[PDB]
Amino acid sequence: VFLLKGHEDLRQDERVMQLFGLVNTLLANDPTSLRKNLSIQRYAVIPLSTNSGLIGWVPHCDTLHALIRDYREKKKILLNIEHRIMLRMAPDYDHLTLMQKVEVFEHAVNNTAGDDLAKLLWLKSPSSEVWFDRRTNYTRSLAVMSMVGYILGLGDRH
Amino acid sequence: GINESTIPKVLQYYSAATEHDRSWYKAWHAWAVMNFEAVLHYKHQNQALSKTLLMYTVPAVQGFFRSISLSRGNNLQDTLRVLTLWFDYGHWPDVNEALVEGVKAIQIDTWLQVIPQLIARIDTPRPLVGRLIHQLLTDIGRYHPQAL
Amino acid sequence: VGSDPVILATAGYDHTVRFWQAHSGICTRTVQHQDSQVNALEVTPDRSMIAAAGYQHIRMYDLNSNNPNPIISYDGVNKNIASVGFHEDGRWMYTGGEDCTARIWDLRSRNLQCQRIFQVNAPINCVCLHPNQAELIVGDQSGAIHIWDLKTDHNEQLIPEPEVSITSAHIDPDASYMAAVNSTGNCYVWNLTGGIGDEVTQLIPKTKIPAHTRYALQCRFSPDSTLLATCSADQTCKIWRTSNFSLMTELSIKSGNPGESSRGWMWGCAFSGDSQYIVTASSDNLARLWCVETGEIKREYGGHQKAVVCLAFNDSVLG
Amino acid sequence: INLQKAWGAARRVSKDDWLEWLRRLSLELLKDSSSPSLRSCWALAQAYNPMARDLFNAAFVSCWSELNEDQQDELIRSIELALTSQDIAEVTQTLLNLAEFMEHSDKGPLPLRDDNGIVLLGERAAKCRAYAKALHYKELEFQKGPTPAILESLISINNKLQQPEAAAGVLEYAMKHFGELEIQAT
Amino acid sequence: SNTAQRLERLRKERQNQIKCKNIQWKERNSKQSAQELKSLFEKKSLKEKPPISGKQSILSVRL
Amino acid sequence: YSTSEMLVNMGNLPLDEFYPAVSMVALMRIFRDQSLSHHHTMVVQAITFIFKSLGLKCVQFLPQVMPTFLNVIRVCDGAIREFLFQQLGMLVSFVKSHIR
Amino acid sequence: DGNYRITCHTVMEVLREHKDSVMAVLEAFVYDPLLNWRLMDALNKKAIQIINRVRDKLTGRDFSHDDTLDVPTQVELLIKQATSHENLCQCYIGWCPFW
Repeated sequence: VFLLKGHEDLRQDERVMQLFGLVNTLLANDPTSLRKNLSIQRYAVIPLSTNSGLIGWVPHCDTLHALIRDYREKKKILLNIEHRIMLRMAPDYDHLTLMQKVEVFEHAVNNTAGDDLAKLLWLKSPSSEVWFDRRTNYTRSLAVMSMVGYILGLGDRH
Repeated sequence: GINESTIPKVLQYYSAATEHDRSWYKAWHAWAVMNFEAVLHYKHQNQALSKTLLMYTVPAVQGFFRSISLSRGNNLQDTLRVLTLWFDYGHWPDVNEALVEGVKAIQIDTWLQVIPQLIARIDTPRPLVGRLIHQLLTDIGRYHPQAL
Repeated sequence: VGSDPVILATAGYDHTVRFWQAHSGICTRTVQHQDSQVNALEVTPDRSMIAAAGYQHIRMYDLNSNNPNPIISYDGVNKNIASVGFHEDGRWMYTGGEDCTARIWDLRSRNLQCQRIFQVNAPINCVCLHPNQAELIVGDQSGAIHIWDLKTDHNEQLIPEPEVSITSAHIDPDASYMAAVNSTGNCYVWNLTGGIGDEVTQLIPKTKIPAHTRYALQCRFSPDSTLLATCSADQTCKIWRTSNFSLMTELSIKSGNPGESSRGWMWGCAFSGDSQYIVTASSDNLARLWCVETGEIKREYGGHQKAVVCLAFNDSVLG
Repeated sequence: INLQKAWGAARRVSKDDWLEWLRRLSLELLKDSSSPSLRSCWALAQAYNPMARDLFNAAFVSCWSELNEDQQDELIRSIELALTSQDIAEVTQTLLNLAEFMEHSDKGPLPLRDDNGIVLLGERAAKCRAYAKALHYKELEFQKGPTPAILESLISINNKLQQPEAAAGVLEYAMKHFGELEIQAT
Repeated sequence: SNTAQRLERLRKERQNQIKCKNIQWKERNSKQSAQELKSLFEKKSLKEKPPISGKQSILSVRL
Repeated sequence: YSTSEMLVNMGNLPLDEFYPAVSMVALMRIFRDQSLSHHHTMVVQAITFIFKSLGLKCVQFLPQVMPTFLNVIRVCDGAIREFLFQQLGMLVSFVKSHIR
Repeated sequence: DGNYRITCHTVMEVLREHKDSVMAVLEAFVYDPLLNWRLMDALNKKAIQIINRVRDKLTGRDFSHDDTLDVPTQVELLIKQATSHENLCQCYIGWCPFW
């Protein structure tokens, strides 16, 4: 299964896949890094033209936005509770100064406890033994992409 | 730091190290990379001669080709630094003669990893360096037509 | 109508500005300020017109008559306006915007061209005027305090510590000190210029008062230059003294209940003519009138629906 | 209504009797579970005990919901008595898996002495060499209120779970987000 | 007709649209008056050296 | 993994049809092993009761029972084979058009 | 401060140990005439400063070019910048800073 893309330049994405291959080799021959099983997941990128390409489909994976959305709708929780609170306190949130946006942002995160992702993973674990193993992989896989992405200068990580 | 006098000094140490224990990856790689860093220091000096950069570019190409055969699996850096000199200083008569023998010396199954870099510069406007790329790609097609 | 010896106004996210009086907690007039938020407001020296600026426009409102509309408005800038001010004689208006420009506006209806533009590398938060109306102090988000002189075209750059943005800076009218606060609560005080004649614009580090562990929002002196009120994000305001910088009086609006969790910050303060009563505007949709001795509030105004982040309070010169 | 007789024995002392009590309880659940699907497996359960062990969780939830508050209350104190009576690993594992099954259910975890008895199962799974369950209960206790005893227990669990880096972060939490000069040298 | 209503509709709203004074910012200044800038915006009213005491008359009638 | 998922009801399936699902997987475990050959006589008599009791809601259980049920008849021998055909005859009388 | 921070320290040490390997691949990416057009918003003057910034980030001379920072201190500054409320509130609404 592939993903035929249109009106997108995939030549840049092909070059960063080669970069991640080098990083995997570097982490493979490191005695302190090989034991922790540190690696970066990659997918095949096959460009076909200057504005077309072919990206492989990675199975058993879902985006973070849809994962949280399913949890909140099941618990009868609005998807944008945090956004609604900010607009309620200050309708012209986008036009506020730097110091005023901190007051609105800090108030929103205090009235809502952020634990949707933490409970989401446990509810999808058949047993506690599997739950701990999955959580360990998540912690050290997000840290690798944070430092590697920082060097590459990745942005727009919505 | 790398100065006009420190660079000649460390070349004496690196050159003597290579001959004492050959077939050592960390010896040829260190000597080859220093020459590559030596021409860069002189390149920035004259922008702010042909025979002043050729004395460092020619040994650099030979050093990298030797280090490629000594890695055999983890030579991505070595095979990519060759292209940097090939695509920039590869139009000199003294550089092509070193490049033509190096390509035949090393195994053909080494340029597969650098295929995107080779395709990106098929249209080089220098005939002396352009035709060598086409012949190299043709050889890859004979052995591995499914990758190119 | 602004035909009173003492006037008071508040504004915020409610899109309306409420006029009050110190004699009683009643509200007199409500004006309209649409599709914007008021950052800071001040009244002209003639006491016949008030200035309210926010988000690329400086809307001016009438006081003598009853006009709910911004009779005079200004445009041209592309970002927010941090603060506004006027010359003592009411000649020119200086405004500092988020677009890293601290310019001067001319109020003369002629091609006099008394406007000057000053450029900085970081957005500015506070703009102050020297008591002699000959210098100018501009502070950006980089923590560098720039002292601008109107006579010349050179500005000294002074930075106590980098990486921390400053929020307010004020000079006492009596010209005895010069204080400023930053995003960590430290209130640096510099002894001001001693060359009152030639404006040698020299400064020395006088003292540092450790207070306001949370963010510091606004600092301001008193007309007698004997007090110093520094707002903060921890819902507390502390009044200092000019003798040895001891805590003269500490003010708080905290309810003591953990369920509130910083219900609202404390933004601004203002003193009276006699420096006896202070007026504070918190972000709890109301403003309070305090006293420097008894501590207990005097009155309370609750006509706003949203939070208020700016207040203007002035009276006659006599105090 | 007859399940209380299976729970209310009080004569189980020997290890074999505890094993015999578990199968007697499991068989009784399938006999009357208010479900034709589960009742049909009762005949096969007698001739094959292992097929009744994995059906213990399914049978328990069906009958527990039917019982009212007064009847289900007696079960809770019988489970508490059963958990704090023997140290047999096999019997505890069956009860521990029952607790996890109820947590995943939409009806919530079964009530216990205090806060669904997180403290009880936390120290009960430690002796059963199931540290994955023990760590989960300890984290629940930490979310209510941090104490020096909990922090010390978290270090011990991670060390025997082959997580030296996780245990190191526990100390750093107490160094800056706790009282000074209180970290024990041990 | 239809455009006749639209034409008079704009007239009604145009009456209330001329009650505000707008002052735009033109990119000009006294750049050439480098020497004349010493008095145009550099009055430097250095005065009020003598201080005056107060008798709490600001809030005397307020409360 | 799917069998372990059903034992914990990770899909939030309501208890109305959760009991037939957990009962079915338990029965098939003792049905795929030739060691428990003596228990095959009575397990089928219970499976055919589940399909009859449910009715039109037993269609989704066909992909589980059928691949194993057909394999058992091929490998089993003796008087059991004749008994299994009659039980299979009753199964196709419950699920009518989904045995394609 | 536990598994996440220790993993960050390990990764940065490897990258700083193999600076030449990761710099060579990036140089072939930036200096591609037909591939740097989207990053171009002298002709190659911007490409020079991009490589310099990456080199500084691999040597610790990123926050302050005057001094060199070790791995434990460099990671600590990155954590503070990423979780600060001043930087998060400025993010786009669709970026979901609160999440």
